[PDB]
Amino acid sequence: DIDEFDLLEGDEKLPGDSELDKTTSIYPPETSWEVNKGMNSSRLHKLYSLFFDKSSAFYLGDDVSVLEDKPLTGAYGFQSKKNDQQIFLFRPDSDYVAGYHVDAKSDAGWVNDKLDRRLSEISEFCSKATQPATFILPFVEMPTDITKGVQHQVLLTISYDPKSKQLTPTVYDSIGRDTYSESLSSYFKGKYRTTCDEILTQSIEKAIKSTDFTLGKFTRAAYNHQNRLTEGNCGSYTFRTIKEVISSSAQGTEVKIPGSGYITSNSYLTSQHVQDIESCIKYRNLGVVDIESALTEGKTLPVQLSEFIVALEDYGKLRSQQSEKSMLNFIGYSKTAKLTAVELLIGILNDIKGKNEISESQYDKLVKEVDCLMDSSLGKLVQFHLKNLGAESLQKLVLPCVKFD
Amino acid sequence: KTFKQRRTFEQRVEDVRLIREQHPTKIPVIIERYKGEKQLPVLDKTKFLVPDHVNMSELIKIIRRRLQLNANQAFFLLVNGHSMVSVSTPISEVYESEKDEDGFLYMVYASQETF
Repeated sequence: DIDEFDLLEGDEKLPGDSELDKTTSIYPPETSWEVNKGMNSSRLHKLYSLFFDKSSAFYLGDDVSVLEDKPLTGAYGFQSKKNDQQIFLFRPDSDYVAGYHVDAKSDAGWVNDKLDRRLSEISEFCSKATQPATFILPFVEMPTDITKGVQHQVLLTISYDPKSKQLTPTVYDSIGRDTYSESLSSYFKGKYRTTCDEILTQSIEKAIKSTDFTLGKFTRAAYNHQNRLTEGNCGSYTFRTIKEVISSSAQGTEVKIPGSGYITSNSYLTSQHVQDIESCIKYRNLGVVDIESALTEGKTLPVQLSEFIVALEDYGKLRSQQSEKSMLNFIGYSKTAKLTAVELLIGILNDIKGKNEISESQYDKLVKEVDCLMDSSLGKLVQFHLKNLGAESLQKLVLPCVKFD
Repeated sequence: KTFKQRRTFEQRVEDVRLIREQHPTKIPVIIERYKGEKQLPVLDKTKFLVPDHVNMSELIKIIRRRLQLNANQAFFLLVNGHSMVSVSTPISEVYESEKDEDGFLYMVYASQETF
């Protein structure tokens, strides 16, 4: 016999094609993703793993420690190291959604039931709070009275000061392209809704109405007006702003933003920040339980060999599935060479994982394929994992496991 | 309770001394469960007979089969107090290496590598 368990499953499982929008237990490597390709609640949640990585541009561990309890459902609690401020970050949810009507003559639209539920829970927590708190909820807003609407990334923050019993909402909005239309604006001759501000503020007031609370000035803090961005980018800005809100709230300084306090957008969302985001989304394979683990205990999640394997399976799947434009006078490796190398490497890594051993001719074959494994995008994937697995190279990764002769 | 308690050394010695050539090929193996192992089922048949050219790999596979679970949870086979950094070792060389004074090759299994 030959194949027993060369099976790729358990932590080496790559989710199937029909599990693609249905899988909330695991955030798989998406190896062709780019900041420009957009966000959803699962990628955002995945990105949360960066907060306690000390080597991330997004590291929070100087500003906050972890809340000893879990007083707020759906949220990760944090205690400022420089403040009395407690800070709650809601776990991203695809139901955190507000529709609005572009036409001012129609009503303000609606807020998803779960989002309104969260506002009520925030209010009930505040009524019992003895300490100043900040609540950070990522969400999306969409026009419902035009066809071809886009779901627009946006972020909500609420602070509660118990001394003045005041509760202050703010929305941070990274402006995307076509989040506005001159045609519409002209047709409505100016009474035009470009945001969910109306129904959302109404919601927040409806949530606090029975309590002692005063509603602070509601603020929409908008940025990147012309740095003219794809909807895609806006999600990355949202994540960056989650970071800024947390740090600024723990240091008790005003939240500073491109266009207010930051000199350029990419001084805010920095190429380093972008590489961090991209590498997390493209190259890593992370459980929900692992992320909840990280955030609730305040610790890094070390990259695991199985993630390297799963990433390789995704790069492999993508290229085998598709049909590339096959172009001429081509410098560099063919699709076929690369897929052969990937398959070789997956087999070798999985052999190392299960059997803790590698044949010497296996090692010889690997050695023949290493340059192809190191080239281009594949090279960037391999390099991410080599780096995080603490190996100087494929050879120096694999070599302790080879049985010679 | 263990096979060394159930058969005397003399008895064991005559078991090995011949089941050896009524299967001249084969090598005798006692696989038992680590006494402090909380997480793994107890398969019972202790005494096993294995073909020689076989390496530890396949043996691990069949014991992983009678234990009914999925290859995805940790399994380790220790030989005496000692065990493989190499799973490609033929059970013959392992036998000549780690065999007991009574002639049986003893192996114990666990979900962990503990002392």
